[PDB]
This record gives sequence, C-alpha cells and structure tokens, in this order.
Amino acid sequence: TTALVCDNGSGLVKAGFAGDDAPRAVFPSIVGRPRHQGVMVGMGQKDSYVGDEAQSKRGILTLKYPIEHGIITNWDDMEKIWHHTFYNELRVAPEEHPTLLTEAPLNPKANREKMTQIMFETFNVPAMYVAIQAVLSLYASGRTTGIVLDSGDGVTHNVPIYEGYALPHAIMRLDLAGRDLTDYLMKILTERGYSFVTTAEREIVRDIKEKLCYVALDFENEMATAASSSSLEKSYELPDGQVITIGNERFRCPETLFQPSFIGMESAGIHETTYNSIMKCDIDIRKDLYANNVMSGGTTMYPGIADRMQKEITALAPSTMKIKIIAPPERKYSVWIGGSILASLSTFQQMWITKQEYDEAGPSIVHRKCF
Amino acid sequence: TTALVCDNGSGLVKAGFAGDDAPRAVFPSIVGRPRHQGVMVGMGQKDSYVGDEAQSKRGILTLKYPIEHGIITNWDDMEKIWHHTFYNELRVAPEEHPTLLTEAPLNPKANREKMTQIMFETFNVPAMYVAIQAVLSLYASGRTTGIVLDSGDGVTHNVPIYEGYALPHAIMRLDLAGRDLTDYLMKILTERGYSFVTTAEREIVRDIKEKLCYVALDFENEMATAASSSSLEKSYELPDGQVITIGNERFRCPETLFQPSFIGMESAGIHETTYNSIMKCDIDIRKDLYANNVMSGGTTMYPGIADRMQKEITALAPSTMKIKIIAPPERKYSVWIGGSILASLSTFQQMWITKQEYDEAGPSIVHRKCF
Amino acid sequence: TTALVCDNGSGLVKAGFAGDDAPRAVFPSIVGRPRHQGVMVGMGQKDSYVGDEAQSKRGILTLKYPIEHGIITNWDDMEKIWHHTFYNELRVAPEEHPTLLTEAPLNPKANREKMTQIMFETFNVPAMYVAIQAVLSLYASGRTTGIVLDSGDGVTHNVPIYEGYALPHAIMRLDLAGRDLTDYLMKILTERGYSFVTTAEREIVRDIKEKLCYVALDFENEMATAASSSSLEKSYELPDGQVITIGNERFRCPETLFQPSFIGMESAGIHETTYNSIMKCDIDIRKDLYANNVMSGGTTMYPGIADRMQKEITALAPSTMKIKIIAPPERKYSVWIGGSILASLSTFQQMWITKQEYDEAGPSIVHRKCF
Amino acid sequence: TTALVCDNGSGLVKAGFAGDDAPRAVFPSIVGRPRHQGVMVGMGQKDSYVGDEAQSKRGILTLKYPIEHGIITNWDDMEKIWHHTFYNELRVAPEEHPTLLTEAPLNPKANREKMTQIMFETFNVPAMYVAIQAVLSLYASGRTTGIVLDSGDGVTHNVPIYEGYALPHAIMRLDLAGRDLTDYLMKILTERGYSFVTTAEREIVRDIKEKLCYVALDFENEMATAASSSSLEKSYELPDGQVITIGNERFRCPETLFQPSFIGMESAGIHETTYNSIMKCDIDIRKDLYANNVMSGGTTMYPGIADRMQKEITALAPSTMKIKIIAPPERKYSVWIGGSILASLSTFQQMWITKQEYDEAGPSIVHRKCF
Amino acid sequence: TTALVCDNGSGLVKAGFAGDDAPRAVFPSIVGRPRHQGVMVGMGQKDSYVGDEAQSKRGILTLKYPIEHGIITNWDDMEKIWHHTFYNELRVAPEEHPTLLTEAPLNPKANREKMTQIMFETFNVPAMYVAIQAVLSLYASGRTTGIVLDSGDGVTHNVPIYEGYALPHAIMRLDLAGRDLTDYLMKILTERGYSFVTTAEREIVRDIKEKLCYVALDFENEMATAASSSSLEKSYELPDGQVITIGNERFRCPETLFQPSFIGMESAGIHETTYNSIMKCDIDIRKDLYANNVMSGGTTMYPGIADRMQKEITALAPSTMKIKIIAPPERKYSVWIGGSILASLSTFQQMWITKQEYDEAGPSIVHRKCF
Amino acid sequence: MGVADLIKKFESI
Amino acid sequence: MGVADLIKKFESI
Amino acid sequence: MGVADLIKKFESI
Amino acid sequence: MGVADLIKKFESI
Amino acid sequence: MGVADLIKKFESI
Ligand SMILES: Nc1ncnc2c1ncn2[C@@H]1O[C@H](COP(=O)(O)OP(=O)(O)O)[C@@H](O)[C@H]1O
Ligand SMILES: Nc1ncnc2c1ncn2[C@@H]1O[C@H](COP(=O)(O)OP(=O)(O)O)[C@@H](O)[C@H]1O
Ligand SMILES: Nc1ncnc2c1ncn2[C@@H]1O[C@H](COP(=O)(O)OP(=O)(O)O)[C@@H](O)[C@H]1O
Ligand SMILES: Nc1ncnc2c1ncn2[C@@H]1O[C@H](COP(=O)(O)OP(=O)(O)O)[C@@H](O)[C@H]1O
Ligand SMILES: [Mg+2]
Ligand SMILES: [Mg+2]
Ligand SMILES: [Mg+2]
Ligand SMILES: [Mg+2]
Ligand SMILES: [Mg+2]
Repeated sequence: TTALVCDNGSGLVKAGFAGDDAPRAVFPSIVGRPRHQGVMVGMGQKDSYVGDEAQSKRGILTLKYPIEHGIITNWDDMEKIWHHTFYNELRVAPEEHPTLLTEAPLNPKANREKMTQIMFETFNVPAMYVAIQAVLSLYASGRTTGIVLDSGDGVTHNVPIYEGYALPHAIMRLDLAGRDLTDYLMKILTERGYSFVTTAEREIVRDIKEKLCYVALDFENEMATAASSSSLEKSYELPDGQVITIGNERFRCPETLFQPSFIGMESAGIHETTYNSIMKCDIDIRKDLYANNVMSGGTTMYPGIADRMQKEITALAPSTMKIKIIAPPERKYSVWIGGSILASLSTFQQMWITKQEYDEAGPSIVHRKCF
Repeated sequence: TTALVCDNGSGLVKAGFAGDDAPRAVFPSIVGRPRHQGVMVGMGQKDSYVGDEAQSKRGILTLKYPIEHGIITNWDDMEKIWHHTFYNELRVAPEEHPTLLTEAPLNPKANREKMTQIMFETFNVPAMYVAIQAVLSLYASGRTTGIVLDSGDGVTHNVPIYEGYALPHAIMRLDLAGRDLTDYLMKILTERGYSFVTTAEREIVRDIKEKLCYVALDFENEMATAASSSSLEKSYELPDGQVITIGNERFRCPETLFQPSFIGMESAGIHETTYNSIMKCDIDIRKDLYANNVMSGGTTMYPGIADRMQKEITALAPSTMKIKIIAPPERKYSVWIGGSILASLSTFQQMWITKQEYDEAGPSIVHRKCF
Repeated sequence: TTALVCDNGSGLVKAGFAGDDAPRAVFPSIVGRPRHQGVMVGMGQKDSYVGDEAQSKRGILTLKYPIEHGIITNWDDMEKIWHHTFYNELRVAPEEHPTLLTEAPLNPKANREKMTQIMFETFNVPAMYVAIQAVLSLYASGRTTGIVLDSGDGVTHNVPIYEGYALPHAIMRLDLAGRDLTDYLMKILTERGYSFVTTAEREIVRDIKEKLCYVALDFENEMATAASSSSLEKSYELPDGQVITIGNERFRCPETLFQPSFIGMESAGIHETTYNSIMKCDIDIRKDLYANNVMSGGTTMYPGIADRMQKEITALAPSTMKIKIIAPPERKYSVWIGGSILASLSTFQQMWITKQEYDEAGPSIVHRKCF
Repeated sequence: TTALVCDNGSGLVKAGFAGDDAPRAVFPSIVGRPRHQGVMVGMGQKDSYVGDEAQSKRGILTLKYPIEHGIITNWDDMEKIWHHTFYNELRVAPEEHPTLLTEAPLNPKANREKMTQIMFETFNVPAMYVAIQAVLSLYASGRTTGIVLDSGDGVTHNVPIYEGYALPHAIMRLDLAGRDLTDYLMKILTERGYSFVTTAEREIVRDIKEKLCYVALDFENEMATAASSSSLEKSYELPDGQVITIGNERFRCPETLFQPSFIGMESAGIHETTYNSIMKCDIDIRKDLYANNVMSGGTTMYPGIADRMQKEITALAPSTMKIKIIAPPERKYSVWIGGSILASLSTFQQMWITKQEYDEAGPSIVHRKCF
Repeated sequence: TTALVCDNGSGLVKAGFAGDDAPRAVFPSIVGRPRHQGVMVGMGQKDSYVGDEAQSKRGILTLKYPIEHGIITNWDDMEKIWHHTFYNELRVAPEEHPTLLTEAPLNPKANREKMTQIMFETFNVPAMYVAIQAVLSLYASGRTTGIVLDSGDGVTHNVPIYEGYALPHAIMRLDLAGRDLTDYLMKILTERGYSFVTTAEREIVRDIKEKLCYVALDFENEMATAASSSSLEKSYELPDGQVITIGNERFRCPETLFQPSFIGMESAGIHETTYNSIMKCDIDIRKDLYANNVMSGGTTMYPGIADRMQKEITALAPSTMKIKIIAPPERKYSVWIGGSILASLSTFQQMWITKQEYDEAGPSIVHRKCF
Repeated sequence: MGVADLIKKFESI
Repeated sequence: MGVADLIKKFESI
Repeated sequence: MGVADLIKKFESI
Repeated sequence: MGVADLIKKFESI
Repeated sequence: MGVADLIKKFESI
C-alpha cells in the first residue's frame, strides 16, 4: 500500500511514490490551448495540452498557468493536471494510494478546502493529509530546528521551526520569485531590443534565466564591471537559431530578489525578510536559527545566491554569531523528498484524514493544522 | 541504607545522599509546557519539561515555578519535580531511602501536611522528617549559637538560635529575595529601553543579575559616581549576540534588598529586620547573636553584601560591641549541607517519622516541631 | 499668554491651546517620502510630507512612523512633525507659548531628555513640562482615585492612582495596541486572501479595523455563531471601489487584546493585567480601584470592550464587590483634555521647567517626576 | 467654666467635658504620612493625617502610633494629636478650659513632665491635673475598696485600693494587652497562610481580633474541640471582599493573656498577677479585695474573660471565700467616666495645678501624686 | 577525716572544708530550666542547670531560687543544689565527710527536720550538726559578747549574745534584705523607664545594685543634692552594650533598709530593730552590746552603711555611751568562716548528731538547740 | 450609674 | 464635563 | 541523505 | 568544614 | 583574724 506524495508547485508538479528517492512526474504546471485555427482535421487532435506536451506545442499554443502565487485560479485545468498526473504519469489507481499534498503557508483556507473536496469527491482517494512545505523541507534537510526560506515559481516565504514547534507569527511571505523575475528579465532584455512577448517567448526567457543568470556578490561592482568590460557577456541561441547576447542583464535579473524596488515593490529583500522573521522569534531561538538557515530550492538554484545571502545576513545580524546556510543540490526536489519521508513514517499514519472523517467532520478537519 | 536529603528551594532543588559534601541534583525548580504549536509529529516529544531540560527548551516553552515564597501552589508539578529528582537524577528507589525535607519557617501547616501525605502515600517512603532551614544552616556553619539570615529565590527570614534553643517569637520573615529583585531589575533595565518580557527573558535577567550586580557600600556615592562617570558601566551579551550596557542599574538592583520602598514595601530592610529580631531576643542573648550572624546563601552571594550589612548593623546597634558576619562561599549549598549533616547524626535517627506513626498519629505528628 | 499643549501619539498627533475644549491639530504621526521616480519637474514639489498631506500622497509614497511604542526612532522626521505642528497647523510662534508634552510611562529616559533638548534648543520654547498620560486621563475623568487603562497606537499600560498618589510598582505595560492589532488583522484578512502588503494598505487595514471591528462578549459563542451563520459578515469598499467581505475576523482582531497568544505573546490580557495591577495595590486601595476603572481611549474605542472587561474582572475578582468601568466618549481626546486642564491650573504653573533651569540643572530636572 | 477631661490611650484618644456621660472624641491614636509618591498636585493635600482621616487614607499611608506602652515616643505627632483633639474635635479654646490628663502607673516621670510642659507652654492651658487610671476606674465603678485590673492597647496593670487608700507596693504591671495580642494573632493567622504585613493589615487584624476572639473556659478542651470539629470556625470578610476563615486561633489569641509564654514572656498571666497583687496586700484587705475585683475595659471586653478569671482565681485562692468580678459593659469608657466624675467633684478642684504654680514649683508639683 | 561546712544562703551557696580560710563553692542558689523550645537535638543537653552554669544560660532559662526567706520551698531543687555542691564542686564523697549546716533563727522546725532527714537518708552522711548563723558570726568576729545584725539575700535578723549565752526573747527578725531591695530597685529604675522584667534582668538589676548603690548619711540632703545637681549620677553598661544612667535611685535603694515604709512594711528599720532588740536585753547587757555591734555581711557590704547605722543608733540611744560597729571586709564570708572555725573546735565535736542518734532519737534531737 | 449620681455619691462621702 | 468646569473643580480642591 | 536513512532517523527519534 | 568533621563534632557534643 | 588563730583562741578559752 504505497502512499502517494504530490507537491503542487506554482510552476512544476512533482509526484512520486512514498519512500522513493526522487519524483517520477516533474512536468510543468502548464495547460495550453491553441490560439491558431486548426485546418488539418487529422491533426487538431486536442483542444488542451499538459505541460510537457504543451511545451513542445507552445509555438502554436497559448500557455496559461493554473496556479498564481500558491493560489489555484483555474480548478478545471488543475483537475486536468492531477488527472494526467495520476493516470498518465504514475499509472496508479488512486483508490488504493493515500496521498500527501503541499501548500504554501498563509494561503487562503478556501484553496485547501476546495483541493480536499476535489481529492475526495472526484478521485475517491481513501485517505489524505495536507502538509506545510517548510516542515517537509526540514525533513528533507535531516534536522528539526531550522528556519526555511522557500522560493518556487510563485511564493517566497520564511518559516521558523524549533524542536519541531512552529512559530506562526514569525512567518513572512513575499509573492515574488520566478515569475516576476522572468517578467523583469523580459523587460531588461527589451532594453537591448530583443522583443519577447508571447508566453512561448516567456518560456524561452525562463530557460535563458535558468542557464545564464548568476547572483552578484557586490551589485555595484558587477555593474561597473559590465560597464567597463565585455567579460561578463554571454551568447545564447534561440530555438530558431537566432543569437542573443546578454551582459549586465544576467546578474541584474536575480538581483531583483534582493531589491524588489526594481519591480516597484517596497517590501524588503529576502535577506531582510529572513532577518525580520528571525527577529520575530523569541530571543533564545535566534541563535539556533542562524545555525540552521535552509533553502527550499526553486529560484535558490541560482549561482552565488547562498554566498550573497550569507554576506547580507552577516551584515544585518550582530557580529560574533555563527550564520550558516544549508542548501543541498537537491534543494528543489527537497520539498517532495520531505513529503516522501513524512508519508513513510510509522508515527505519521494516524495523521491521515480518512474519507470517513471528511464525511463526518465536514471540511473543517483540514484546518486542524492549517498553520 | 543511605538516607536521602532533599532541600526544596523556591528556585533551585538540591537533593543529595547523606554524608556527601555537595548536592548532586541542583536543577532549577521549573516546569515548562509548550506555548507554541507542535507540527513535527516526531519532535513534540513531551508536554512538560523539568528545569534543566526546560531551560534549554525555554525559548519555545512557557516556564512556571511550582513554589511561590516557600509555599507550594502546583502540587502536580511538584510531584513531577520530586519524581524526576528521585528516579532521573539520583537513580534511587525511594522505598528503601528515608528522606529529610526542608521548609521555610512560618509556612502554612497545610503545606507540610500535604507534602508529607504525598511523600508517604505516593512514593511509599518508609521514614521522613521535616527540618527548619535555619537549624540546617547552623549545622553547616559549625556552631550552635547563631542568628541566621536567609534569602533564597523566595522567602527572606531571620531566626535566632541560642545553645540550640530556638526563639519562635523572635522570628521575622520577608517575602522578597531573588524573584522580586529580578522583576525590579527587569523594570530598571526597561528604563534604558531593553524590553524584557517573557519568562525566558526573566531567566536571562536572572543571569544578568547573578553576574553583573554588586551591592553598594554607600548608595548615594555610587549614584553620584555613575552620574558623573561611566567607570561603573558594564556590557553583557545576550544569547542572540546583542550587546546590553548597564550602569547604575547594577547596584540599584541589590540595593532594593536594603530599601524595599523601591518595591513599594514598607517593611524595613534586611539590616533593620535583623536588628529588630535581635531586639526581640532577651538582653543577654543579643551579645552572642552579634558575634554569630550567619547568612544562608541564595541572594546573599552578591559582592559587598556582608560589608554593607556590617556597616548597617554597626550603625543601628550600640557602639563598643563586636558585630561579626559569617558567610562562607558555600552559603548557598549550606542549607543542603546542614541537612546532609543532620540526617547522618546517630542522635537524630529517632527523630524520623515512620509510616506507622503517620498511619497512627494522623498528620499531626509532623507539627510536633513545626516552630 | 495661552500655553500650548501637544500630545505626540504613536499614531496621531494632537495639538491644542491650553484651556480649549478640544485639540485643533489631529493629523497623523506620519512622514512619507516618494519611492517612485519623479519626472514632472513641476510636480515633484517636496522630498517629504507630513501626515495629512502624506496620507493623500501615500499611494505614491512610502510611509514611516517616527514613533514605535512610545519611543522616538527617527528624530529628523519627528522634528519635521513638530515644525509642521507649530507653524503649519497652529500658526503659532513657540517663542511665546510654553508647552506641555506627553509620554508613556516606563519610557527610556533618553527619549524625554532628547525631546526636551530639541524643544528648548531648536524651537526656543521658553518653558516646558512633561506629564504622564494616566494622570491627564484622570484629570479628564474628573476624579482623583482611579485605575487607568491606556491603549494608544503603541503602548498599553495600567496605572493605579489613589487620592492623587501614584503607585509606581503597580504600573504594568504591554507593547501591543493599535499597530500590532492592525498587523494581525492584515494576517487574518490574508486568511481570506485579501493580500495587503504596502504601508498604504496598512493604513487601509487600519481604517477597516477602526470601522468594522467589535469586541466579543463570549469569544467561543461568537466563533460558533460565525461558523453557523453569515449574520456577522460585513462588506467594506476599498479606495479603488473593490469590495472586501469580513466575518469572524472582526471580533477575532480585538479579542487578541485579551488573548495575546494570537500574537504569540505570553503576557496575560488587559483584563488579567488590570486585575494583577490591582492585586499589586495595598488591600484597602483595591475596593476603590474596582469602583473607578477608567479607560484612556485609543483602541478602547471598540464596541463592547467595556462590557467584556467588566465580565472578565467580575470573574477574576472576588464576588460581593462593585466593579465599575468609566469610559466617556471623549476617552481618546481625554489624554489631551487632561493636559489642557493641567496646564490651565493656577496651582500647576510653578511645575513649569524654565529655560534658565534647563540651562542650569542640565537635563536632569525633566526626570524629577519621571514616574 | 466646664473643665476638660482628656484620656490619652495607647490606642484610642478619649476627650470629653466634665460631667458628660460619655467621651465625644474616640478617634484612634494614629498619625500617618504618605509612603507613596504624590503626583496630582491638587490632591497631595497634607503631609500628615490624624487617626480617623488617617484610617481611611491608611491604604496609601504608613501608620505610626505616637505612644508605646503608655510612653510617648513621638512628641511632634503627639502635639498633632492634641491640637486636632482640642480644635478639630472639641471645637474648644483651651485658654479657658483647665484639663485633666491620664497616665499608666509606674510610667517614666519625664513623660508626665514633658506632657505638662507642652500643655502649659504650647496650649496655654490655665490649670491641669494628672490622675491615675485605676482610681478613675473605681470612681466609675462607684466604690472605694477595689482591686483594679486594666488592659488598654498597651499596659496591663493591677492596683489595689482600700477605703480610698492606695497600696503602691502592691501595684503590678505588664506591657502586653492589645498590641501584642494583635501581633500574635497576625502570626497565628500566618499559620493558616493569611499573610498580613502592612500597618493597614495590622489594623485589619485588630478589627478581626475585636470581633472574632473569645476566651476559653478550658483551653485544652477547646483545642480538642477545634481539632475534632469545625463548629468553632468563623468566617470574616476583608476590605477587598476576600474571605478569611478562622478556627482555634480565635480563642488561642486571648488565651495568651493567661499564658504569656506564647509571646515568650515569663511573667505569669493576668489571673496570677491579680492573685499575687492580692497576696501583697495586708491579710485583712484580701477578703474585701476578692469581693471587689474590677476590670478597666480595653482587652477585657472579650467574651468569657470574667468567667475564666473567676475560675482561675477560685482555683488559686483558698476555698470558702467569695470571689466576685465586676466588669460593667462601660468598662472601656470607665476610665474616662471616672475622670469625668473626678474633675466635677467640688472637693477635687483644689487638686488643680495652676500655671502660677507651674511657673513657681517648676514641674515637680506634677509628681506630688505620681503614685 | 576533714569535716564539711556548708552555708545555704537564700541567694548564694557557700561550701568549704573545715579550717579553710574561705569557701571554695560560692555559686548562686539558683536552678534554671529552659522556657524556650529546644531544636538542636545535640544541644538541649540538660533539663536543669545549677547557678553558675544557669547564670550564663539564663538568657534562655527561667531562674528560680529554691529558698525564700531562709525557708526551703523546693526540696527537689535543693537536693539538686547539694548534689552538685558535693560531687561537682567539692569532688568529695559525703559518706566519709560529716557536715555542718546553717539556718536562720525562728525558722520552721519542719525545715530543719526535713533538711536533716534528707542529709542522712539521701546522702548517707555519717554525722551532722545544725548551727545558728549569729553564733558563727561571733566566732568569725573573735568575740563572745556581741549583738549580730544579719542581712543575706533573704532574712534580716538581730541576735544578742553575752558571754556565750543567747537571749531567745531578744531575737528580732525581718524578711527583707537583698531580694526585696532588688525588686524595689527594679521599680525605682522603672521610674526612669528602664523596663526590667525577666529573672535574668532581675540578676542584672542585682549586679547594678551591688556596684552602684551607696547608703546616704542624710537622705534628705542627698535627695536635694540629686535634685539640684547631676554630680551624683552614674552610668552603667548592660550586657548588650546599652547604656543606663542612674542618679538619686542609687542611694534611694539601700535607704529602704532604714525605711521599709518604701516597701510598705510597718516594721521599723534595722537601726530601730537593733535598738529595740538591745532594749529587750537586761539593762547591764546593753552597755556591752553597744560596744559590740557586729554586721553579718550580705547587703551590709554597701558603702556608708556602718556610718549611717552609727548615726542612727547614736540618735536613738542615750548620749554619753560608746556605740561601736564592727564590720570587717570579710563580713559576707564571715558566716561561713564562723562555721569553719566551729567545726574545727575539738570541744565542738560531741555536738555532732550521728546517724545512730537520728535513728534513735527520731528527728527531735535536731531541736535540742533549736533556739 | 449615671455620672451625676456618682458625683453626688462621692461629694456626699 | 467641560474643560473649564474640571479646571475650576481641581483649583477648588 | 537518502530518503530511507532520514525515515529511519526520524522513526528512531 | 567538611561534612564528616561537622558530623563528628555534633556527635561528640 | 586567720581561721586557725580563732580556732586556737576559742580552744584556749
Ligand atoms: N552570583 C549571584 N549573585 C546573586 N544572586 C545569585 C547568584 N547566584 C545565584 N543567585 C540567586 O540565588 C537564588 C537561589 O538560591 P537558593 O538558596 O537555591 O534559593 P531557593 O533555596 O529558594 O531555591 C536565586 O534567586 C538566584 O538568582
Ligand atoms: N473606531 C475605532 N475603533 C477602534 N480603534 C480605533 C477607532 N478609532 C481610532 N482607533 C485607534 O486609536 C488609536 C489611536 O489612539 P491614540 O490614543 O491617539 O494613540 P496615540 O496617542 O499613540 O496616537 C489607533 O490605533 C487607531 O486605530
Ligand atoms: N470586642 C473587643 N474584644 C477585644 N478587645 C477589644 C474589643 N474592642 C476593642 N478592643 C481593644 O481595646 C483596646 C483599646 O482599649 P483602651 O482602653 O481604649 O486602650 P487605651 O486606653 O490604651 O487606648 C484595643 O487593644 C482594642 O483592640
Ligand atoms: N557590693 C555589694 N553591695 C551590696 N550588696 C551586695 C554586694 N555584693 C553582694 N551583695 C548582696 O549580698 C547578698 C548575698 O549575701 P549572703 O550573705 O550570701 O546572702 P545569703 O546567705 O542569704 O545567700 C545578695 O543580696 C547580694 O545582692
Ligand atoms: Mg516550490
Ligand atoms: Mg534557599
Ligand atoms: Mg494614544
Ligand atoms: Mg486605657
Ligand atoms: Mg546571707
């Protein structure tokens, strides 16, 4: 009776059998529907496509994400995503495979309710639990005192945990990360005259970001370097073989995690948001939090990000205090890996919510650990 | 058949095998229970913690003392304290180890009754005695004519003893000492803007008190010195590495032993309470009392306290009379050390109360030497 | 020679001529500076704005409060606030108008010193006094035996007064009130998915709080009512005409005065803080304190607050004892009104501190009645 | 030209015009001065208060008695007491009203001298006498052969009189009575855990004593009754409405008149002091003394006291001899009533000391009947 | 076979080996038993103490004299006194050491019988005699015609002897001396306000008497001197270092030997009692009695006493007649010294009463010379 | 018992 | 309640 | 780091 | 000062 | 004055 573990990212869906070391489905959180007219009756095969097939098709298709900032805004396409996840990818009959699901903290409670309602009524899943991504990140990181920094495609959030107790007031969240960084990179690349406009070109700019972008340790020094020298410049080849050349823009894009002023946001950067979240914590907690600052992958894959963060936090926090940042190469998968651990634990299984309980406690039981 | 000796302090519990030179358990008189929400199911291991473990945990925990002013106000937590003391600390099976227990004078008789009832009925202890802390302090101080000044975490009391006879009318008691001095130190440090609020921060302020505080010989001269010069100022580093700087506040805190007006109490200081207790004694006794003024530790660990006390008593008492103050460095342990002596004495053993006697005299036999 | 009376609130500035029945200036304690780039050279008229002008501008501006919890953290902006208060609002030349100023109790003494130094040296004010807001609240409430509960934008504090004598040890203070309640309301409204983030949106949530929030008489009954029925739900219209709908959240916000656990604070609610402050008072005082429990306005404007407080105190305090709560509709102005009375009193005027004395006693004379 | 009669009790001041049936002033012998800081300038009206006003104020005030054990130890406050007695209470101009004053026997002669010096020089009283309280008690009791037992707030004394001749050697005195009984009641109530500490709480314990206490006829039988049954228990309500419950303590307090060992005094009880005083008397006198044992009020108001005394004296004295104890309900006032009689007597008036005589005999004439 | 000589004084016990020049035991006629509670089980060593040890202990102890006025009122404690005298002081086994014992004249015959019965039956003394203290005083004074004046702690008595013949009708006795003088000194010192009450304080007042008191030659002149000048005043330091100052009281105390009216006795003073005793003597005897007036120590140690006595007797007796008073510095010991002489005399030994004679004459033989 | 009566008693005595 | 009345009240006290 | 090891660690804890 | 010495002292006393 | 002398005196007498 292998449990299922599904992490529904704002940009990537990660679904895997409990106790496995890696997800099996990793396809994009994407649905596409043709903008163009079909004429070859044998070829207009589908009105809609799921993210891997939809990515190849994207040149004809319009692409939409069903999640915005950890919120689900198109439940029909999200049901499409889960249906394809369970039947097409994992080849598994969910009637027998109880499921763990993930959400960002401080999400609307309606989102969790509606997701649970779909899971029981549509898929007939026999048992379910919903888990908080920071806790999964700590299970993946092998420790029980941590502060977790997350940045998927959508939300960025900071959660402190101590001896397995969570500090709900110390949570801090920014709706920023990958998508906004991609759009800002589109504008900056527009500064050089590479007009990218379509959602397909948005996906191309996402790939450009994921390869070329690196995080400055001293943004002003990098700006002076790119102004004085071409040595930072890189070339890349678009799918049609056109060549694009990029300079300061590379580091200027991820730098807008630290300086959301470039988006026009006033909220302080991820470093200051982390520091303030630590300050919310009771004074003794802070020392152990500085020793255990864990990164939840996604955008934190960038080169240099951990060094820049350590420099910033050491500047913000008092001296004479060990500040240490833990970011394994699996950090992106680490949310799923945490779910894979949690579902396996013999202690955990009584945490399941059973279809009986959903048929008796109404929804409200899903709120029990809403955090 | 090694007897047990347990001193239940308002702030520290001290339990040791009779004839040993020091206590083995010295852990804080503290129980803590998590205020914060548990989420890591593998980690919310206990609903309650005992003072040493509870101190490390305190950053999450709320801390409560089960004793206030030598009175026991949460018997459930007090049973937790004794259970952990006997099994976890002393690794001893109390069925075979008769026990000596301590109390402040002028305590409610119900407290002694309830403690004895717990000791016999819950732990099945085969023999017990309850002893008065001043007498133990005199055994620790190697003399049989003394006046004892005590100040634990809770009570302050003065007891005169002469040739081993106790003067029940000359007893004087103040509910003051460590805890009130700590709270006043919290307020004074608030005067500089270091907002300490939590019970964990109360424990931090207790540590600040225990290190930094010193007792003025001339309070007005010290106030003028701190006003005119920084030379009295000290820095200290909080657990999060923040630096705190403190000046006049250091001596101003223990000075509020001598001037309880700063707490708003009207009762005269420890010096005048000692002098008045001596005046209660019959005239001949006084000369030998002035020669034998013994300090029972706890707060009397402060620097300068004995010199200030000698200055005050010499000002209060008539001239041409030797005033001498005895305060060994063991003065804090000295109550336990006295118990360790008393339990060993061959003459003492018939003082034991046996479960038979408790099953026949009812409680009342515990009152025999209630004093 | 009409004296000036200025109350510098953590959130609202209240300035009025002595003996007037109401303040004339009531503008917000706010300075704003443009985050966005100016381009219309004729329109970027000012680099900084004062709270009334800054509120309209706030949509472009970033807003900062110069006071946090009765502490002044940006003296430059505070000088801006006072400069605009005297010249722009009151149209008065402070060379001729001696001034009364207000502060929370247990504030850092440096704050009072620096404020006085600014008042004399920068504004050339010829005479000054600093007064304690609870005493002003009692003058406004026409009585001389009272316990005062205060909650401005920043501090909450309890002060007992009896026959005009103040009990410095019975003072109790919480850094809570308006700002923390507003932030918690932002988080709770986030539970429904209304993402408010900017300081402008903080001001919108403050207005939402001030209109919609009401205090439960039985929090659990209200929670059950909101769960079982929509009848508690309200709608509100944001500045852009978007509609927001709110239910249980309304009473859940002010309930976190009584249960600071929802902020994660362990300090007992305003009811238990009042009761404990009464317990600090000597036994005879208590009866008259229960008869005279006075509310100092600000957040205590909420509907139901006085009834809930009376219910709680009657539950906490012994039976057969009149518990009575005095909260006029002017309770918010009542601190200023008390200052307006006090400055007018012929008996008071010798309490003034004159520029000569400040030039001779140094600062320290401002401490004379620091309380 | 109505003479004045003033009785200055250790605890109550009693002043009345000669020939009146009762005193007019009965206010407490109390001066109080604020321990707490004044802040409401309109309300710190007085630095000192007289016993009736001082009792209501006592919750803020510290209270001091100016008399200890019939000795005057604070002449400044005693001048305050007399000033308020003459002007505020009796509304009388002492220039016209010659005065009778009372004292305990065996008082220091300096006390009488200083009192007389104050009366003439400060108040300009034109004539004075000092009278001995036992003689006044016999005039109040309508007889000229008596033994008088007295117990005010301070002194207890026994004086035998026969045919109006006084036996100076048979006088016996104990410094005990009300105040020591009150303090012992504070300690005993501490045995139950009712911590009373302040002088205000001392006054509360005085009221508790005055209402609840009753005198045992068989102390050991009463102790067995209170041990075996709750039927002796009473409840009382403190000024703050808290309820206090008291059992054996009630009779145990006045029993410490008979057994001063509970105070630690070795002097025999009032019964044995009476018997020994009778034994000092010449043999024939004794028979008439046993017939005429008169009680001078104050503490002798207790229930049962006369029956217990009769039991004790009948046990001590030889059988076949009538032992009879006279204790009218006016016994407390009876000292003043005796003064009111004595001053009225036409035979008495030549006993007056005139300001001329005080200006010529020095003080010493006040000693003429010092007794 | 060294005889024993024991003088049992009302206040001091004097026991010595016959032919020695001084007593060896001089300890007080005192037994003490703790009034206070014992708590140090190792320290409550004895339930009772003998006068030297009892004096140091007296601060805890109650002290009792076993003799009142040459009468033995606690035979158990008197047996304690003798047991300690023989074993602890003299280190002598009374089985071998026949004993001489002393008594006041006109004592109850039962007292002598009971003392003898104890001496033979309890101590197994082999021979005994009882001797009359005046005769011993004459042996100490080396003459066989004398009148003896005695004043120990208890009795005062006058006995005339002529050529070794005693005049039983001329005996005169007063129960006065040391103890009554001490109590009167307590009252007089109370006139200044030095409250002495305990038996320990009685012993302190005894020491005050023994040092400070002196006898006036003209009581009225001394009273006028002390009234007009401080030059008679003396200071003394109590055991606690408190200073006491004394004036007229010094001579006023011993003056109450001559004027027992101050005690309330009507019996004429020692001078008139001596004169009347001389008048009882046959006319020729008187001339030789005036030549040989011998003082038996104790209270007659006072300064001035012999001069005052000579002045009084010369005023009372006819002129032209030598009046001469013999009072060696050994006068206190002189009773014991007389016993030491008498027991040694070879002529005396047949005066012994042997255990055989006590076993044959019953008691009555002790009466043979009862006088 | 009244004060006047006691006065008249002692003045008579 | 008016400010003038409270002033006159405290100045009277 | 492997999932099985972390499972065994937390189940042991 | 050691506990054994004090015990022996009081047991001797 | 010594005791021996007084003894010898009275034994002589
Ligand atoms: N160096 C120090 N200076 C002043 N106080 C101290 C110091 N070390 C410990 N204390 C105080 O000693 C007290 C504990 O003493 P203790 O006699 O064990 O009290 P109790 O017996 O009531 O627990 C606490 O109030 C603690 O703050
Ligand atoms: N109708 C209302 N209901 C609840 N709170 C209110 C209302 N009106 C104003 N407030 C609160 O009053 C506070 C300001 O009170 P005030 O005593 O002026 O504080 P300060 O003196 O620190 O500026 C703000 O927190 C504001 O939100
Ligand atoms: N009902 C009562 N029972 C016992 N004692 C009482 C009672 N009422 C008053 N007293 C005592 O009477 C004493 C006052 O008596 P009073 O003769 O006026 O003394 P003084 O003359 O020295 O002031 C106080 O000790 C008071 O406690
Ligand atoms: N210096 C002194 N002046 C006066 N009296 C003294 C002095 N020394 C001792 N006495 C008195 O001597 C008395 C004891 O004398 P003593 O003959 O031994 O009496 P007793 O034989 O009855 O014990 C006591 O009353 C003591 O106070
Ligand atoms: Mg993610
Ligand atoms: Mg202690
Ligand atoms: Mg306010
Ligand atoms: Mg009286
Ligand atoms: Mg004698």
